[PDB]
Amino acid sequence: MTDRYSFSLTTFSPSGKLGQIDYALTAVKQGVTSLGIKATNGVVIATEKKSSSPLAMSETLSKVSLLTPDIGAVYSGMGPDYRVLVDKSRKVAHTSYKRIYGEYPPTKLLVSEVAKIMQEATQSGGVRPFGVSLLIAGHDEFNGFSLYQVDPSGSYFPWKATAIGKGSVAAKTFLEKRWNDELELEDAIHIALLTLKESVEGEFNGDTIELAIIGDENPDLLGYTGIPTDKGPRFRKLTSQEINDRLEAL
Amino acid sequence: NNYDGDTVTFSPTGRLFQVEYALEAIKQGSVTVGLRSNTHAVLVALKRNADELSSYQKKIIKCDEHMGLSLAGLAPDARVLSNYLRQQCNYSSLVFNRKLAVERAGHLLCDKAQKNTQSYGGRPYGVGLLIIGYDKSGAHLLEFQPSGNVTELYGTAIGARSQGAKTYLERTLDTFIKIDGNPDELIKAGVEAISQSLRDESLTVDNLSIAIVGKDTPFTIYDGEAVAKYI
Amino acid sequence: TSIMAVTFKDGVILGADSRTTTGAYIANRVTDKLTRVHDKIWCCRSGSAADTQAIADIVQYHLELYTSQYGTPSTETAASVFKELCYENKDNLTAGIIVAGYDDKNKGEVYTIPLGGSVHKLPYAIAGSGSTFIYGYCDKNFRENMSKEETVDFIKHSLSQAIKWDGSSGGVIRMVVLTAAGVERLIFYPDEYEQL
Amino acid sequence: SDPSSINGGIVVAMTGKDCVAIACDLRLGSQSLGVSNKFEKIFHYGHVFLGITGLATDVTTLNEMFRYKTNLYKLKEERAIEPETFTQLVSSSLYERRFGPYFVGPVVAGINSKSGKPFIAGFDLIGCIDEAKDFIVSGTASDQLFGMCESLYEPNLEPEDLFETISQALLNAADRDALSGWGAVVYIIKKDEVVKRYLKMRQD
Amino acid sequence: TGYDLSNSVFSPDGRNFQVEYAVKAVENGTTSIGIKCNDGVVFAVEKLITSKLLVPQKNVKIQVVDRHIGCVYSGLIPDGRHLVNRGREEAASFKKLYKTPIPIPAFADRLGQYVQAHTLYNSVRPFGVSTIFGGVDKNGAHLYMLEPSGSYWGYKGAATGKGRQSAKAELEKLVDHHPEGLSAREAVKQAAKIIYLAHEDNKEKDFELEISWCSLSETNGLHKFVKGDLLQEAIDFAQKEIN
Amino acid sequence: MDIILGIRVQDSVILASSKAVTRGISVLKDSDDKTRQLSPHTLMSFAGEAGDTVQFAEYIQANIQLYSIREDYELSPQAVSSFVRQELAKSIRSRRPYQVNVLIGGYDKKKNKPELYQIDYLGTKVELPYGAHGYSGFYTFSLLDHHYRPDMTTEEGLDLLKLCVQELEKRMPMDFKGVIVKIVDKDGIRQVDDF
Amino acid sequence: GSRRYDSRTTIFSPEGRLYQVEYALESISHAGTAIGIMASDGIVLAAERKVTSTLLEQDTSTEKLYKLNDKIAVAVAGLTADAEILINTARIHAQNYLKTYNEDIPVEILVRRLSDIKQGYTQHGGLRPFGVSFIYAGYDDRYGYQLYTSNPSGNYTGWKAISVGANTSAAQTLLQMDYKDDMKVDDAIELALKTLSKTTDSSALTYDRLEFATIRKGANDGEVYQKIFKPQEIKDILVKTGIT
Amino acid sequence: GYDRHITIFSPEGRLYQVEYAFKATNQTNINSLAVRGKDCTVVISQKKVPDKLLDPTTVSYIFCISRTIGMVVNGPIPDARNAALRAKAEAAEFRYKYGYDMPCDVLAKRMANLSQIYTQRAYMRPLGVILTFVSVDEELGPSIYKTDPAGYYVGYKATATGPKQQEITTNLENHFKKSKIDHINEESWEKVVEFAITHMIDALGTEFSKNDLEVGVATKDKFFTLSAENIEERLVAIAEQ
Amino acid sequence: TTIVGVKFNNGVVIAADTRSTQGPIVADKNCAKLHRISPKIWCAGAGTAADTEAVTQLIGSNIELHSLYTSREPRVVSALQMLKQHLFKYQGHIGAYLIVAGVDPTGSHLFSIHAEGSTDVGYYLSLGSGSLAAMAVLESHWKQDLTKEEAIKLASDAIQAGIWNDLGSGSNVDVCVMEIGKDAEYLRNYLTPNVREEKQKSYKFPRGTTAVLKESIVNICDIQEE
Ligand SMILES: [Cl-]
Ligand SMILES: [Mg+2]
Ligand SMILES: [Mg+2]
Ligand SMILES: [Mg+2]
Ligand SMILES: [Mg+2]
Repeated sequence: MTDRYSFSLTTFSPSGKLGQIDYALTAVKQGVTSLGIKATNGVVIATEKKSSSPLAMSETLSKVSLLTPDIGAVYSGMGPDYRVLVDKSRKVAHTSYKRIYGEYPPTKLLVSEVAKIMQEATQSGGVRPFGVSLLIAGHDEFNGFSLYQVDPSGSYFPWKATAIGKGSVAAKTFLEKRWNDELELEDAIHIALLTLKESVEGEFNGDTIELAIIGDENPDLLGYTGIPTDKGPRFRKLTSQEINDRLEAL
Repeated sequence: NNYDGDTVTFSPTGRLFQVEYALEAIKQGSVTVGLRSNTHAVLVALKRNADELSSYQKKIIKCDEHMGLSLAGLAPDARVLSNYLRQQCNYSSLVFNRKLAVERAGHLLCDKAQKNTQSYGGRPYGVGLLIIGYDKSGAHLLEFQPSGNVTELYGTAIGARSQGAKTYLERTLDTFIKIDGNPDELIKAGVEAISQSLRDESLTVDNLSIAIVGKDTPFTIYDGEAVAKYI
Repeated sequence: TSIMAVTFKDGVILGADSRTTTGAYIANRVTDKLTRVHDKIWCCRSGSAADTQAIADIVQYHLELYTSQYGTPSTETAASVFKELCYENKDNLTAGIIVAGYDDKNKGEVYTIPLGGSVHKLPYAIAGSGSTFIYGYCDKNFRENMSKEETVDFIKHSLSQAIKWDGSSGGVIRMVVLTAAGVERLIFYPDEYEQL
Repeated sequence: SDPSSINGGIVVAMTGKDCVAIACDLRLGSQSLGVSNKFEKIFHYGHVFLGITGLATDVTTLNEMFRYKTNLYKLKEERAIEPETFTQLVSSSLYERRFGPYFVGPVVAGINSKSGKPFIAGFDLIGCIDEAKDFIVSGTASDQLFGMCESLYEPNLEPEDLFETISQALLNAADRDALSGWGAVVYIIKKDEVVKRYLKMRQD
Repeated sequence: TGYDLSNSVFSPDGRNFQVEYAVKAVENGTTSIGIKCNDGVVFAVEKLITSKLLVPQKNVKIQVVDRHIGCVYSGLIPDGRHLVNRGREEAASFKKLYKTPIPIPAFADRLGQYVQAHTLYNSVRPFGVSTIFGGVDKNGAHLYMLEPSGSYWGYKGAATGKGRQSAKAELEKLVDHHPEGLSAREAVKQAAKIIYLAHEDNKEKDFELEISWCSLSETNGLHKFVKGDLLQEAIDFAQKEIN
Repeated sequence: MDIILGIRVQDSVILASSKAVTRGISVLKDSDDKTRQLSPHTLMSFAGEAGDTVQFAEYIQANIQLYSIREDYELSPQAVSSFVRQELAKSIRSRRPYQVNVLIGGYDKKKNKPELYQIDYLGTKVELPYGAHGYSGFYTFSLLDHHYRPDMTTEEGLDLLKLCVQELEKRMPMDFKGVIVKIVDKDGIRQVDDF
Repeated sequence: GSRRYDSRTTIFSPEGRLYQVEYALESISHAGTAIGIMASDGIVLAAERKVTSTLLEQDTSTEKLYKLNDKIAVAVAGLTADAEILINTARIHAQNYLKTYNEDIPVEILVRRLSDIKQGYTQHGGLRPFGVSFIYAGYDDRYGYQLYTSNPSGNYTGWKAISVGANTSAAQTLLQMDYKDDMKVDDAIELALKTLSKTTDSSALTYDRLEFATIRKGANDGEVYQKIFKPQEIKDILVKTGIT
Repeated sequence: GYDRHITIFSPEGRLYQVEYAFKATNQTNINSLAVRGKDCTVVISQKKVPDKLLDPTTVSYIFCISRTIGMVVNGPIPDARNAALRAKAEAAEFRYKYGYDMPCDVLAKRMANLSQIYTQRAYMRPLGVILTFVSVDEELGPSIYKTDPAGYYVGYKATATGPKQQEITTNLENHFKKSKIDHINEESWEKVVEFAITHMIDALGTEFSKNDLEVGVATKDKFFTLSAENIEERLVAIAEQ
Repeated sequence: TTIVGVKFNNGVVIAADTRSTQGPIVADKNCAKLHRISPKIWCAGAGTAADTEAVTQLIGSNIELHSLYTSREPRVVSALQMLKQHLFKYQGHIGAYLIVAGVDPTGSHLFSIHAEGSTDVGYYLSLGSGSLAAMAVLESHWKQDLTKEEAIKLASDAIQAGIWNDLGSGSNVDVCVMEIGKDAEYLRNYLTPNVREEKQKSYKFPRGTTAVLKESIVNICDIQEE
């Protein structure tokens, strides 16, 4: 036995293309649409819960994941690749930051760590790149609210608003017309729901849509009282009912 | 064809070509004969020279006082395998105060050769061996193939033109097995056996190599004028 | 500690006191020294509480994995796993364990594993600091093939004496009965066993 | 033989109204022999100040280590490290050498640039944090410093009053310790000005 | 195509062709069988006499594992020896930790997992043997047969090698004609017959019969070779049935 | 070994080191040079456990010479002293630490200033006008504290050094067989052959 | 076995060229142009972001210009993710040197170290090379203001003015024409922006498509200041130089 | 075309070795079904013994992973047993480290993560199996979680696997559209097994004897398999109404 | 150090004093000894203060990752198992002596933990140098079926016994109440029975009292523009 694949499986072609990265991006293009919008007082990330079977309980499959109390993530592409990246991202937030500085990392630096992991799967021996693009929304004291995209190559970019996957090209155009620097969080959620309706074929309700926000601190979700400086997580996943309430004012 | 690039690949008919190619190296090698009675076991080997200025390549290697072999094929591979046998004979004597049984020596050689036929990166051994010995169950003769197959025999031959000697031994089976307590007559039978594999060349004083082990006879190799008596 | 296990007609019973000690201070007066490593294989612990808890946790893990692959392990097998840990790590451990279990084929069995890591199969076993004071009593009073009630009395009386003389032992007498019928826990308080 | 008292020295820190103060002596010695009177024990990384007492080779090593780490922090974070965060970094770094520790007594002092809140903290050689509201002490005359600070200190002192209090705390503590003295420095720290004052003291 | 050039590669069918090629080496080997009887198991194998110079009864093929398990195999003999060596290590470690000798189903999975592991990577070649093995444990007699893929099941009777079809048919008759079961001594006689009958696929060269058994009553649950008078009696019974 | 002294004057650094080597009972040598030139304008004297002293000094010398060739540039005295300190600070938590104390005298050609650094085996570094290791400072520092001026000439520094050695020869129990004296200035390193 | 799937990334062609290095350079030629110009009183770094969007958050964005320490900065052309791996290694090397010698690392020593890391990926390990070319702008007290470049081969060279990425042939000719040795920073700022304006593949050069940085001794007295320009500051210098 | 031999992306962003592993899943030609009751989780699977020389008691694709968790496998037996041994090891280790029984959904995630690694690392091949884990979880109640060669997993109200999964799936879908609840509203597990067998008979259109089926049942604190005679009693009750 | 834990009707309470010492010297007068492993699992530590805090945060970190991995709220038995196995491995060299309490979906729990790896279960526990003083109060006033108010009262009374009678303990009482189906309430400085009296004299100095050699502005700002 032994892993005898110690050589790169991603190499430059005569034209300067890294084939495996391009093909990974193609896998992302086939994936279900997900988006993110940044407001003055928050950030929203959303996607469709494309259920593989009606016998499947789609609530047990989480496409929007908490990474830290103030940072959330959504994806487009290969689900299993996303799941293991979320595991690695949650761990690296602790090992390379919280166990050192006693606080959770700022959005930009956690993104940087996830990007590094994705870059290494593009150069290390005997592995293929990750077949996902991530959208990571978060808040921290000194940088405020922010939204980042991470690609299979490991490259990352900050956005005011964006979309990835199936109908990203049309969705980004829709967002360009609606986005301004004076949006409140509720306005951004409204725009997110409007944008996501265009790329969804079938049912469009709280059970088929997954949506989360980075907003105000939620002391009710902290689990304990008594420490004034601890005010609770800014990440909150909206319920099925909360989504449907905003679909009547749509 | 498409399935002979390495030892880790079966062919569509279930063959291992790298092992078969290693077997072919033995057939190119010089002839060597092995035979035994109930008291003694004998190796006879035709040594091969490079030219008239050169020496004749040695064919017989001693492994212990009671055991040794003759080779045909890649000589460096015989050195590796005989070294392993020397160590295993030695481990048995040091740890257990026990002379290593010839049958158990065959089992160890089989298992060592097998590992080189199932893993990537490696290659099979390119040599065949005839092991003679005298242990607690009397005289023994073994034939080793680098496929891993080890066989116990009354007599045999390996190398180029070995089929002539093998047929002679198959005829003489009933006679030479009875040659007990007479080392000279058993060697005579072995020299007569290897003669059935000669063409154009005959057995000379620096051509012939003989080894014997028996009841009260340590494994000894005869070369030079010591084999003129049998020419 | 005062611990013991006794085979009888219907199976085996384990017994123990409840006193845990750091010097002369009783750090816990209501300790449970009868430990479950499998449904009907339990053990009594004596020595370092850290060492015997670590060992028992590892054995429970080993037998849980054994059960998933090969079905219910024998008491002999459980004793062997205890021995392997105690023998191979003899330099770094202070543990004296009694293993007791009920098979349907072998019925009640008792194995004792002293400090060195040796194994001894016995009709009954005693261990812990308090056991020294009841070697005489137990040897004189033990019979093979006793009834459940007789065995409960034998253990109750034996540990009563061990507690009476050993300062390290005390509190309640806990017992665990292992038979075909199942697993029964018993507890006996000071006001009961002191007047025996 | 005891590593924490081979070289000698002390550090003290205090809080005031919208300000903090940190001070140290200047001695380095080889037991009884005085070697240097210019061995400063207070360092700063941006607006965060760190005093270190104990074995002098470790004092130097740790300063170099925290300069290393705060420089990488700033490059990645794109901002100067804050007192609260730096305190956790010191604790983490010390505990990683749990069974082969740096023989030191660190003290952190600074003002949070965003909240304006004065901050001080102390550590043992293996990382345990002491976050006092009033004052922190460290070194071979820590007993003496505890005695001075406990009586001299009052809350909400103005910067120029706090200077007098911490200076008198250090000076009189050092004069009762054989391995401390040979000069002293006091830092007065406000939100956007820091004044450094060298004190005149007895040189025995 | 190219899916068959490397081990562990799924073809578009979902097949591992290298494993299927290993089966061809097994089918090329001599016939070996196994019979599960009332309180044990019997193993038998065909040994081709390539030459008069082969010493009779010396080149033993059936192998013991621990003291209660017998193993026989068809195909590449060295591969079978390698598998038995691993089996002996597995049985040794089991007995070391758990005290009791390894149960037969437990032993079956140990071989199974090891053979299956040689289908997971391209750096190794699959085993070129099918192995018939078994013995007696606390729950009674067990007979197993294990393929190059790692696949194994329990058997009432088992056969592999060049004459496996002939043997299987003979075994199926015994299962039907004896629902109550077969005795150990009967199973030895029947095993001799089945090998002699299966030798028609290898009729060019003559052969040597080799039998072994583990029985609760006849061998005390230990693996033993059938020798001397009991072997000759089985040879006579076999020779009588073919004529 | 035993006594090593250093003094930084106006325009140079002067290092004085004893000549004796003692193997317990006997003085095996009385002309030993306890110094190594690290670079053209940097000199290091040393004292500590037998063997380790020379092994460490030559190891440092090799490393600085390697740097000089690689960069075609002489490191500043401050930079060399920092490198040396780190090596000793690393060494003190090793399996078997270097038991070596050093003085580093260098002339910085950029700042046109002499510089003297004192480093002990723990990795304790200080820049000083004058320094010593072992018991040498106990005898000499009271004389240096009195007479030293920052604007002293090299000749005045040598005279103050003679007074220090005379006090050592009077009050020290050990015979250290005199000292070898070396001067480090803008022109490099030279040995005073009559002292 | 596994040999079948090995691309052999570290071999020579019959002509004595390294396949993967050559192909990595081909990749870099499609990246946004980065320019470095060295003057007597400072250094300029100018670089073009690749076809952006109106919804990209520019003021928090960085893809071209990176700080290695207070004295040294780099302009990137190629795979951004590959560059960040090397940048973090370089930041660590600079701090290692500062800890060891208590002096800021000389510019060339940092450049040689990163370049040697690139070289290793071309000779051993069987891995693909980094698809990155750097422009190093830095200051030390030995050689003063310095410009270097390194590419995937691990080869590095020094420059008065240099470009990497797209249209380097055109850019280098324009720089070679207008560059003079007695030039000043304010003049070099204008040259860098004028060169990008002419070589760009975009229709017009605007503030949102640029990253800009200067290293000046225009820091109060004998010390050096790095200035990573803000979006509004790039907008102002574009008006000042008369491009918008 | 070596992108088809190892787990690297094809130009379409596909992993062919993963897709071919899904095909190996149906090599045994066996169909399985799982449903949830009020207090239990039931799993049934077809049993085929084609050789008379086989010992039928040893032929099984249902595994007892832990006391609480059961696992049925769709795929070749060597890969099935590989996954079984690993799952057993993982469940035992979890209990040792974290002091409580590994939940069904957590084990499913863990095995799914392992499967994901085989799709990303080249030297390891995917296992040609689909794993259906069942239990009565102490927090979530009756649970069905299913894993595949892609590393995908999800919870189910009910599920089906094998060559004829679609027929069984649609049959189950139609029942839950009527009842409008997420489970079989039945008190005893015996009747939930009877529901499972009945709806498999309806969907496949075939009758079953006692030797044609294989049944596993999960209740609070134990998972167990039924004997041939237990299944016979189940078949008799189905026929009598 | 005095730390206690007391079970009650619908949960568990832990308490601790606020004095940390170096030998006979009080290092901090208002120390925080109640640590959070997770929102509803808290522990109190005695022994080496860095060890109790480090081992709490390591296990707390791993517990948080475990909770995210399993999508379940953390259990006390998990924290216990992870703490004991870590401490056993280090053979008591990590000097952490802990009382671990909390509520989870299984119910309310109370354990303690010795530095060498041994654990125990109880309705009332005490640890530290003042554990004997505390246990005396607990053994005198504990009963089955305590209310929340009664358990808080008993816990703080046990800490007071340590404060007044053990020299290793002093200052204030910290409490944390963990009730089933509720947020854990951390009551920092629940009792403050040791405020220092006003001093007889003010020791504020006249300005200019201290002799100064040199003054200088320290540049804390980065290198400036222009
Ligand atoms: Cl995992
Ligand atoms: Mg007592
Ligand atoms: Mg003093
Ligand atoms: Mg004095
Ligand atoms: Mg793979």
